[PDB]
Amino acid sequence: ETVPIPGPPGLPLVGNALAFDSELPLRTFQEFAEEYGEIYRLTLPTGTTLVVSSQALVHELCDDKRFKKPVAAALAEVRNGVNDGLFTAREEEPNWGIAHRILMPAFGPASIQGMFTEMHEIASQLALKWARHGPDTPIFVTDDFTRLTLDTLALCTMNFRFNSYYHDELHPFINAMGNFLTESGARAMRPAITSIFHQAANRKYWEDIEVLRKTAQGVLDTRRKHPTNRKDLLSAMLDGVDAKTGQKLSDSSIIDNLITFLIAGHETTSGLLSFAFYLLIKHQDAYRKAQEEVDRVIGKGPIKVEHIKKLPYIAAVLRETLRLCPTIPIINRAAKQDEVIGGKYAVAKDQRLALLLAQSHLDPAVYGETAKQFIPERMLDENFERLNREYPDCWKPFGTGMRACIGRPFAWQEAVLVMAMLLQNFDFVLHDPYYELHYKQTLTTKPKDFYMRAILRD
Ligand code: HEM
Ligand SMILES: CCCCCCCCCCCC(=O)O
Repeated sequence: ETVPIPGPPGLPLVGNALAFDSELPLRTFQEFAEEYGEIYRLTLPTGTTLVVSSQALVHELCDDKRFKKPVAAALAEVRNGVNDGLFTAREEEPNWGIAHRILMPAFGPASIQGMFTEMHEIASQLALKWARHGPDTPIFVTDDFTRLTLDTLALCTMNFRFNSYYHDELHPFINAMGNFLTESGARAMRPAITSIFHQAANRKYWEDIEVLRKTAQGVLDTRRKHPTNRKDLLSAMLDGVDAKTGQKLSDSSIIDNLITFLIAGHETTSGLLSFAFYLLIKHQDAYRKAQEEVDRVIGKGPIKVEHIKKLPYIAAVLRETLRLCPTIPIINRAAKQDEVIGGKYAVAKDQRLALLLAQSHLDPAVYGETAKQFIPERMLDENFERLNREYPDCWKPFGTGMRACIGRPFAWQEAVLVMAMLLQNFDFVLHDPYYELHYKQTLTTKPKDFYMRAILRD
């Protein structure tokens, strides 16, 4: 049966670890995928990784009966900061289930619509900031979208205001987070032989984790000092009991999950919006269609919750953005038993399989010779539903199975509302007409050094 898996030749002691660009490891992953195809091997410090780049293999690996999220590589290091909180717990750790069952109802459609008013407030703060600063002020796109997503997440779920639009600098949490995530990846790639030369990076890693724990302590202290009668993520964490186990979250776990949601609940949405606005600006055809949609559906009147599902082109723009720019570009699967995939590839129990979504999402077999182009038309409901029927798991930016994104509907309502609001009131242009998209990677991806200007409409 089984064919040998190719891969870049390793070196003694280091395997292929030192091939990874410190600042943009995703590039290394995708260049190897271009060179060796749908599957290749890496020898890294945490074990032999297999890197799957094709929709055929990604779909098989999305079978929850045969595979599971292991929490390996970078995610395993992220446990240093958030332990067995919802994102970094292993499936056999009872705290995954306790947290899952207690927190799931906060993201039900009823609750998400309930948060629309507060999402709309934070979006308005951003709109007014840009309106008031006028058309000559360069906007640091990722900075203002991080402010929006952090403030939206914290207000709607924890009833906490960072008030990021009142402060020149981002809250210390944001830098601590970026370095904690980057260094978590770096640690998992660091070969035994070299590790001793990283003591400065190590002191800093634990200091940045302390900032995360302190910030979450601050959110929890605010709720204790100013109790509220509303139901939200944090009231669920404090009061919620799991029917199945009869348990509530420990304070240790409340801090773990608060950090988890502060990160997962804003970082990737700031990426989505930052990439989406780069792509709309660069693709004037799509810019016009998205503007034309907002004008016909919403016009100059208020954006209400009903409008979120009445903006199909904006939905398509976000879907297409997440296809080319999945802001978590790799998810991990591991086989529950020794296994064979594409009926020719030997795969060991618990062996780390990297689903390189940044490549699976360009599979020519699914998306054709236009795969690398930005075409929102591609991901309109009719064609999107067709691609999912004919090529299941062709598009997985929100992960897979019982370990898929709990926050998807929050992110979606936020991204659609913000994009509608901004296109309604503003036109957008590159600050540098010669800007070429570069990536900043903190495990997650965003545009780097992307500035634009906002001109109010008439
Ligand atoms: C555009 C925005 C977002 C993207 C692309 C995204 C993507 C993902 C992905 C891929 C996973 C799976 C990780 C894995 O398989 O290892 C995931 C899980 C998760 N996401 Fe999101 N996400 C987004 C927004 C959010 C938001 C807004 C929240 C919370 C309010 C959130 C909370 C989570 C949590 C808690 C998990 C862990 C769930 C579990 O495994 O039990 N994310 N997300
Ligand atoms: C708490 C939220 C953190 C999000 C994790 C994103 C990880 C993707 C990068 C994987 C790279 C690797 O481990 O080789």
